[PDB]
Amino acid sequence: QTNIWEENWDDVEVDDDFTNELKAELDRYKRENQ
Amino acid sequence: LRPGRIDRKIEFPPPSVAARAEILRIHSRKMNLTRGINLRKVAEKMNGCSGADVKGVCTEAGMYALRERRIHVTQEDFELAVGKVMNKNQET
Amino acid sequence: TSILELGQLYVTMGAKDKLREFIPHSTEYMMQFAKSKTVKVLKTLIEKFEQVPDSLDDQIFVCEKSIEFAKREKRVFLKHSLSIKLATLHYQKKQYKDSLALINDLLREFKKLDDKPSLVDVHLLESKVYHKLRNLAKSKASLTAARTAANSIYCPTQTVAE
Amino acid sequence: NYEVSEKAFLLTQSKVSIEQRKEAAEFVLAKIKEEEMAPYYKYLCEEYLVNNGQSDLEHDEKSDSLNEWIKFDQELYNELCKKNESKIKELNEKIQKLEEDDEGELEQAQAWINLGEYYAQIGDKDNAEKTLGKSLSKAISTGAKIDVMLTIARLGFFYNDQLYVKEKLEAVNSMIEKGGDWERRNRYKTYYGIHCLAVRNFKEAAKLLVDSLATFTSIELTSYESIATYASVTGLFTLERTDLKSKVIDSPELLSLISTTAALQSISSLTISLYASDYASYFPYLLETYANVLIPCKYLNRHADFFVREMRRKVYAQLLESYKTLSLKSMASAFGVSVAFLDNDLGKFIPNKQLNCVIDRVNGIVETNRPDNKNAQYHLLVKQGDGLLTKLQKYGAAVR
Repeated sequence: QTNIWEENWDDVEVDDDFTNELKAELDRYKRENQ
Repeated sequence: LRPGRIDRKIEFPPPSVAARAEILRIHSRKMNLTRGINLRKVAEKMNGCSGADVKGVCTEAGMYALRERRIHVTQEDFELAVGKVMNKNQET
Repeated sequence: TSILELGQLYVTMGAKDKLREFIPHSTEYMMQFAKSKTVKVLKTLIEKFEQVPDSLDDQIFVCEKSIEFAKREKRVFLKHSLSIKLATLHYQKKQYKDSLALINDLLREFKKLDDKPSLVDVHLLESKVYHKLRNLAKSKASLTAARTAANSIYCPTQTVAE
Repeated sequence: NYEVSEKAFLLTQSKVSIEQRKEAAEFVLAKIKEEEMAPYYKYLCEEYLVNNGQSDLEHDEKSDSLNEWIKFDQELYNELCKKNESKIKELNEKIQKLEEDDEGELEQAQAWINLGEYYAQIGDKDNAEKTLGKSLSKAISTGAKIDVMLTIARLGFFYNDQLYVKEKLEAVNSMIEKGGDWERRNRYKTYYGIHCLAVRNFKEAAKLLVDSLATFTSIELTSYESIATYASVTGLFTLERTDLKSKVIDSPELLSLISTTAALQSISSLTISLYASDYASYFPYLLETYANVLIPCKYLNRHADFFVREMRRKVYAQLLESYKTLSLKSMASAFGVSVAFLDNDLGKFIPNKQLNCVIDRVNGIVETNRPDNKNAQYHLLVKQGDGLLTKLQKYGAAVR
C-alpha cells in the first residue's frame, strides 16, 4: 500500500463526510423537517 | 616616519562609493535583506561616508526595515539610510 | 468664485456633472490663468464636490481627471494629493487595494518623490486604510510614520486631532 | 509547475464538477502549449488515467474518461522536442561555451539552471537534477544551493513529490543552516510544511506552515493563498483554541486574504463559527469547508477524514466541558440532527476514547471523565519505563 502515508488508526474507514453531508443535509433537513 | 619606527610608509585611500559599496555589501550582507537590492546605487547615494558610517546605513536601513517589521531590508531603506547617515555624516 | 458656489449649485443642480466635465477645462481655464492657481482651485472645486455630498464617482471620476489632468498638463504635482482624496475616495469606497496601491505610490511619491508633509497625511489615511483593513501595526506604522514625521512637519489641527 | 501540478491534482481529483476536471486541464491544455509539459504531462496524462484521465491522443482515449483534455498530440512532442532540443541546443554549446570559455562559475551553472528549469517547464524529472547537480557542481553559492532548494522543490512539487526532495530539502538546507538568511527556511518550512503535509504536517509543520508568511511563496511551486489556506486548515484543525483564537482568531495576514479568495469562507471562518461553539451551523460548515477546501487541494484531499470527525468530536469536548451533565438528547435531539447516526460516529468516538463523554443512547445523556490523579501523569507511567525496560531487557540482551 503506497509507501509512506500518515500511517495508523489505521486507515480507519471512509464514506462518512458526504454520508454526513447527506445527513448534514438530512439531519438538518430532518431539522428542516423539524 | 624615519624607518625602524615606521619602515614602510603606506597611505590608506581612497575611499569611495566602491569601498563603501563593498563595505556596505559587507555590512548589508550580515543583515537579512530584500532581493532586488542594488547596493552600488545605495553607495552611489553614499557621499562623504565611511566604512563605519556604512554600518549606520545598514543600521538605519535596518532601523527602517525593523521599523518596516522586516528582518529583511529593501533597497530603498538603504538609500534612505544613506541620506539619513549622510545627515549625520554632514551633521555635527 | 461662482463655480465654487455655483459649482455647489451645479452640485445643487447636479450640474456638478456639467461642472464635472468642465473641471477638465476649469483645469485648463485656471491653467489659462495659472497652475498654482489651478492646483489650488482645481482640487478645491472637486473638494467642494466632496462637500454638498457627491457620489464617489463624480469625485473619483473628476478626481481621476485632475489627477491625470495633472499628468496631461505637465503636472505630476499633488495629483497625488488629489489621489490622496482618490485613495480617500477609495478609502470611502473602502478600496484599500485602490487606496494602498495608490497610497504606496502616494507614499513613494510623497517619499520625497513628493511632499513629506503630504507623506504624513497619506500614512494617516493609510493608517485608517490599514485600520479599516484592521492592519494595526500597519495602521500604527503609517500612523506613527504619520505622527512621527508629523512632528517633522506641522499637520492640520484636524490631522493633529485625527 | 504549481498550477500544473494542481490543475494536475484538480482534474486528477475530478469528482464534483466537470470543471474540477475542466478548469484544471483547461489551462494545462493551454499550459502544455505554454510549456512543453508532455514528458510528465505524458505520464500526467497517465496520472488521472484509468479513471477519467482516459482520453488522450497518445496514451489512452476512452469514453469513461470525462476528461479528454488529458489528450496530446505528437506535435506537442515535436514542438517539445524542438523546444526541448532548441532549449537543449541553446544551452548545449552555451553551457559548453560556459565550459569552453570556462565561462562563469555559477554563470556556467546559470545556463545549467536554465537547462534544468526547462525540465520544470518540460515536466522532465531528469537532466534538471543532473543539471542542478552540475549546477551545484558549479555552485560556489549557497544561493545556488538555494537554487537546489528551488530545483528540488520544483522537482518534487512538480509532481508534489515527497521525501528525497524533502530529504534534499533537508540536505540542501543542511549544508548551510542559514536558511536564505531570514528566508529559505520559509521555502524550507514552506515546502517542509508541504513535505510533512504529505500527508500529515498535522501538528508538525502546520504551525511552521502557518508561521512564516508571506515571506516567500514560489509561483511555480506555490502561491501565497496556498500556504495561507493550507497553513490555516491543518494548523487550524490541529492547533489549540487558544492558538487559533490567538492566531487564526485573525491575522492581518488573514484579514488580508479573508474571503479575498472566498477560497476559504470556512476554514477557521466557519470554524471560529464553530469556535463560537455552535452546533448545527458548523455541521454543514465542515463539508462546506471540506469540498471547498479538502477535495480541492492536494494534501487537503489526500488526507481526507483526519480532519473530518475530530472537530466533529472536538466541539463535544467543549460541549462536554460545558456540561458535566449533558443530555445527548439535548445534544443530538435538540441539536436537530440524526440523534443515533450522530451518536453512532459519536459512539465511534467511545473506542477512539477521546471522549471523556459518558453518554446514553436511551436516556440520551452525556457525562464526563477527568484526569484526576490518574491523569496520564500518574497513568502513563506504566508503559514508558516498560519500553525502556524492554530496551533495558534489550540492554541486557546484549551481554555477549
